[PDB]
Amino acid sequence: MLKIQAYFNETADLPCQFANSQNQSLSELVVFWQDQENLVLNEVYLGKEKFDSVHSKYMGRTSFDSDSWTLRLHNLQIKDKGLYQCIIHHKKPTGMIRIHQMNSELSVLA
Amino acid sequence: LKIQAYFNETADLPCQFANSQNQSLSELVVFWQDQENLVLNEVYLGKEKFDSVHSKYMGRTSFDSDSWTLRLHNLQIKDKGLYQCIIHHKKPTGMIRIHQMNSELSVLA
Amino acid sequence: MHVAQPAVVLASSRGIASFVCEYAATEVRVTVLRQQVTEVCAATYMMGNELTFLDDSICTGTSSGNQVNLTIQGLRAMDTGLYICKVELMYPPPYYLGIGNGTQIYVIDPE
Amino acid sequence: MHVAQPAVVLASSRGIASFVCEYASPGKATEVRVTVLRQADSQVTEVCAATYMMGNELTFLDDSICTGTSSGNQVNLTIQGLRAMDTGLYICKVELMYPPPYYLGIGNGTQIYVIDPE
Repeated sequence: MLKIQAYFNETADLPCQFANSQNQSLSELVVFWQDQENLVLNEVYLGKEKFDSVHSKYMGRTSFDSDSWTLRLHNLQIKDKGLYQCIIHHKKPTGMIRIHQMNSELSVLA
Repeated sequence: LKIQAYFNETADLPCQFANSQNQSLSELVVFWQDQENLVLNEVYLGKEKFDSVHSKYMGRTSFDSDSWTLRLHNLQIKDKGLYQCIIHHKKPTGMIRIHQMNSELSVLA
Repeated sequence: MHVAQPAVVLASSRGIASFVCEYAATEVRVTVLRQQVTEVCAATYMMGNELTFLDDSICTGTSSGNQVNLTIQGLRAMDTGLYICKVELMYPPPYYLGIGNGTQIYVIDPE
Repeated sequence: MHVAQPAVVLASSRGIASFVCEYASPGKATEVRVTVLRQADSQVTEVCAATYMMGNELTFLDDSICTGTSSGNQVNLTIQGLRAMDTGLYICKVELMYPPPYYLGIGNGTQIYVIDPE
């Protein structure tokens, strides 16, 4: 579908592959990423970054690039070798609604 | 504050900050710069802008909102230098600096 | 950096002294000191807009690249002193702190 | 013949500036002559001048704009009716005439900021 290999102790770019159509700002959107275990790497709430629900293993080694919507994961480990999915809801006043969900595989060459 | 890291390893540039008036990275602006007033990473009003990030630091850093520190990845033989953390408090009246700490970086080859 | 301002200036008969403080990327913050050494007024402004200074302050500035025209009001005799014009270069990084040697405002002379 | 005066001075709103010009006095009854100068860009000209004993009032026959008094080592001068343009380095020269020996002393001038009429 779209697998990306990164070396041990290097960095990995988990793209969101999103493709804004109804041109929206990260403010009227909620973005976060997760792995095979429904763990959370990074979150982008209504514009800012909320770490309230971030797993310890991802904390302090990831970085959102609102430009390409991607998310670099730093100092890759021999356990990160896995599948990650990018999600994007649309916090409407009516309530949040999912508008995007893309998957990416991660092979960590040692 | 002096901290040693090895060649091609990572380095932890602390900000040393210690939130007193408990604030969120929203009503604050945080960045780091070196011996040449270049920029590593920037955390604007809660987000992470790269608009003014120097090439050499781009794609090799990361914020740890937890310890207000800042890991600098894949260290080179040029990074050996003096870095300083700064924090402004973007009030309504206007941004005012509220903190600035220095750190020395020795890259052991 | 490098902040420089007028060598010397003489407030008018009503107490209005205005000098030109210039520094060498968009949101600057001029803090007016005074030689002890204490804070007269301060503000944060975009690249080329009117300064603010709270609203009950005694300063009134405008700005347009490199420099900013300050205007301290309601001055008297005792005010006269070395008014240092400090300039910080806030967001966007990198920071920069430049300080002037202050312009000497001579007012010791009310109506 | 060191002559020194106030660093800087500012005339009042009416044009009344007054400085203190002090020199190294003479150990014997004596006649001093204070002359008040003034430099523009550099054109130096005479404002006024008086000859006074040891410790009495300056009699500015000049009828000029000067009224000074004296008392050992220094004489208080008072130039009047100043305006905005007057403002300048008013040098205060001091000569020590009769009895001998002579002695010419000059100050670096007190800066009188006046540029500010009512």
